[PDB]
Amino acid sequence: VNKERTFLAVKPDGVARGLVGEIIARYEKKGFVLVGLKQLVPTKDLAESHYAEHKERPFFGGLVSFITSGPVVAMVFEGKGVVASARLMIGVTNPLASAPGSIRGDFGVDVGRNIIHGSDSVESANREIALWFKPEELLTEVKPNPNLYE
Amino acid sequence: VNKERTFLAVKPDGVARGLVGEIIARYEKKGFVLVGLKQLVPTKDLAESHYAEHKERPFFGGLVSFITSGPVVAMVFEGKGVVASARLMIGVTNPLASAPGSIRGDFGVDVGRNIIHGSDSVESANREIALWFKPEELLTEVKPNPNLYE
Amino acid sequence: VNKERTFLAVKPDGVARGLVGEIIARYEKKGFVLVGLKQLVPTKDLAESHYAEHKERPFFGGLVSFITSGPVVAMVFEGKGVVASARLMIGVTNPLASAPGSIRGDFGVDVGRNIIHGSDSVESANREIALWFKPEELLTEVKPNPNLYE
Amino acid sequence: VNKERTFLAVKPDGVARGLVGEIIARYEKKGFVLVGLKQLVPTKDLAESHYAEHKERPFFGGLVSFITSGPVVAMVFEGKGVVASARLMIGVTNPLASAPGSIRGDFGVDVGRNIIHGSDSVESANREIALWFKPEELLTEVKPNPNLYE
Amino acid sequence: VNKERTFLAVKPDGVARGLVGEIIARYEKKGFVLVGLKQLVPTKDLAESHYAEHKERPFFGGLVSFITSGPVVAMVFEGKGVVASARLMIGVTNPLASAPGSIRGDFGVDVGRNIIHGSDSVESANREIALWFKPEELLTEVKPNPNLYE
Amino acid sequence: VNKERTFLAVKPDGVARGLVGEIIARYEKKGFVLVGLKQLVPTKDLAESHYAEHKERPFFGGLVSFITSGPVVAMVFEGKGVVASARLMIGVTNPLASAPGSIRGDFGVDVGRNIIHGSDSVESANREIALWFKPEELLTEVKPNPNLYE
Ligand SMILES: Nc1ncnc2c1ncn2[C@@H]1O[C@H](COC(=O)CP(=O)(O)O)[C@@H](O)[C@H]1O
Repeated sequence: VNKERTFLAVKPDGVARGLVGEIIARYEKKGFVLVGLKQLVPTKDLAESHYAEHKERPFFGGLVSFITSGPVVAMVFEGKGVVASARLMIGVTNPLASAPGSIRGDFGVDVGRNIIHGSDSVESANREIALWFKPEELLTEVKPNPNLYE
Repeated sequence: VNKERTFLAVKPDGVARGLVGEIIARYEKKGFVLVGLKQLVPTKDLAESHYAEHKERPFFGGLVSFITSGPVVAMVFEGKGVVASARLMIGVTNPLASAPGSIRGDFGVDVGRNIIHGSDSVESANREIALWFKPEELLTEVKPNPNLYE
Repeated sequence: VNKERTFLAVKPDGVARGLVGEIIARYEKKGFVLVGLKQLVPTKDLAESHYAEHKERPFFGGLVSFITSGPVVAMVFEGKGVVASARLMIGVTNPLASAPGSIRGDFGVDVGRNIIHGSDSVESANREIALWFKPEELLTEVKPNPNLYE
Repeated sequence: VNKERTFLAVKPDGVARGLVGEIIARYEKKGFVLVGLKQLVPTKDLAESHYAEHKERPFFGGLVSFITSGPVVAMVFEGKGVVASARLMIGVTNPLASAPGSIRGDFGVDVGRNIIHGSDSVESANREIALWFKPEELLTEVKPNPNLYE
Repeated sequence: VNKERTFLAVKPDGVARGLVGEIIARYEKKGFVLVGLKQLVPTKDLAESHYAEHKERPFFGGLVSFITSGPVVAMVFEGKGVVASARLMIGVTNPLASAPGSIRGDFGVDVGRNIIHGSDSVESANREIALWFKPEELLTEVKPNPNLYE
Repeated sequence: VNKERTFLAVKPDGVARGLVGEIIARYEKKGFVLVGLKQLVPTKDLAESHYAEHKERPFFGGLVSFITSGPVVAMVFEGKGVVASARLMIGVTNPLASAPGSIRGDFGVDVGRNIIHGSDSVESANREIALWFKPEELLTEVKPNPNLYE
């Protein structure tokens, strides 16, 4: 279904380096629809819930500290296979190993400063979307673009 | 003052044409800092308050009906002379008469669909910011690139 | 009316320098619709007709020889006030005096190699279009982006 | 041989989305020479021959119907290994599986609306070029750029 | 003459903000030829000589301090009317008052951090070039693209 | 360490095709810091020392003649795993097989004119750096950008 959604967030570094517009544009050009958007400074609880999967890792503390150190631009994009697609457009965890053309590939050089976050699954996406946004903050009316889908 | 703020809104036509990222990026590259950002579908009340100065004018109903016809990306930028600078970057009311390099000059062809709105003055800016954003949705700690201001 | 049309031609220098896509892209982003397009090496007669207004001036011979010296990308764009707008987007006769953001301003340095030609008025355009394209090479069904016009 | 040629076509969805210039530019920047170019609305017979390899498949009718539903920008590019290079620049059949940096990777989201067509082999290229372009519409004078080739 | 040259320098703020490539590319795209290029940390004597015309002003000391506060990318471009053209491409002293499309108009917000320096006349250009570059650091043979000059 | 450095050279073909700024900008956007830069016409001595590993191979003379055929823009970038990273951003030896998004992938069509050179290892980078630059021409301290590194 062309109604799948994923949660994307331009991290503090991405926001501080002026890459918000660059990132949003890449997703608009791709053909995905922005159904949620807002800037906020993540709280400690939000950070830890968002990254609950890593709470046991040694870098968890620093991860939470950094994600809450400055503004973050939270977004929700909609479209067929958007979750996996958005991840492909991002690259891989280590920006140095991310291919040119991908977001991390073009702008990052450190895993601890990898510019952006993207849901890794539909299940994670639904959970993350519900975590960062309120229902009222998400569009309900999209309208399929006949130029993007058959 | 380097902390002046201005309200900018990518109107329905701008959002539908996928110009949100492009516009945000132009202001980021300029050196202005994003202090507020969100997508919403303006309520009729909000719209009427926004265009209040035109309530007695014939086209009032039209402006209100359009800005509420679909999603709008609202934002607030901060930096020296941002109010005047932001509109210079936009061009003039008529995108056809706007010079290449400006937003309307590069992307618009109809004054009735001129893509974006920028506060016409500091006074209107302060008024629109308080109207479109709640205090908690605006950064309190800014600090732009240290290479921007003397 | 939003049905106005203008004739644009990327001259031998613009083509040789790889500016075809760049130019076409600017008009597409502006919102104008491509209603005609083709690459050709102009004939002596085609050229003499195109510059017919200068048939008496000494430089006439030069203009004819250059435009027929290599491939040219001829095109027709449609939209409100496209004629005047196209020229504004191109810049002024002398690229050195053309403002940054305009085509000549960004890519030209010589009046004799000014990259592109744009009709100077609606009557010159209708004449130029009929001269360079056969009616069957021009679209009759336009239907541009619905977010461009009020 | 640097005289190799491939047939490329921006299908109706690519034209409708204003991606003609962007695509043309990519190939120009790559170093391939444009030897043929024109916009036209393909006819049913041209389309069926073009998609001959699929005449026995159920999606044949749809492919034919779509490519003939609106304007298409047909082009021919010349250069060393242009056929395979052009496809690599396009990405893969499914835009969602196409890597960022490629045309489909950056702008497509559905196999049925994958923006562009490119010859899959030299045999197909020669066959397609002959189908879409008359000999008169193709340059005979190319002239290799010393900066591009050894 | 098309042999005219000008002296351009990306000041410490421009280098610090990652605008070196962007700037060089604008002049390259314009058609001007790079005849001298190098990054260095200007000494006080170089700085004071460069700004000799302001030697008896209150802002002098400040200009000398900043231009010597970090790496600068000094360069020399050659082409017809390059001096005036380069200035036009830069904008005006005050970036906020610089039109969109110009370097300062697109990237600056403070007159004290206006990104780049450009010679204001052939006289000063010939002086600045000799001040910043040694003979052996400048190309002797240029001969630019024949598609740029008639 | 985040102080690793690599040598990059925009060879004669890259400079001639006006790709200097485009390439510099790619590395700047990536987060790598320019610690050395200058344009020069390599002497035969420098060229042979640069390509020393192939002195006894058939193609040695060719590589030497070409890199000394015109101006070259030599540079040194610094950052975590910059050596390996810069090569990933370059693509592969054969530009035709280089993926879209990489430098050679987006701009080259011939192995003999593959635009740029990047050190293949840390050992060779250090060798090349000392070969092309004098210590005085390289920045000493850089200080890690808090936005780029942990
Ligand atoms: N070895 C590490 N040291 C420090 N920080 C690290 C490390 N690995 C991952 N991170 C950080 O955790 C985030 C989540 O990692 C994930 O598995 C998701 P992702 O990186 O693919 O987007 C990553 O995005 C990144 O910010």
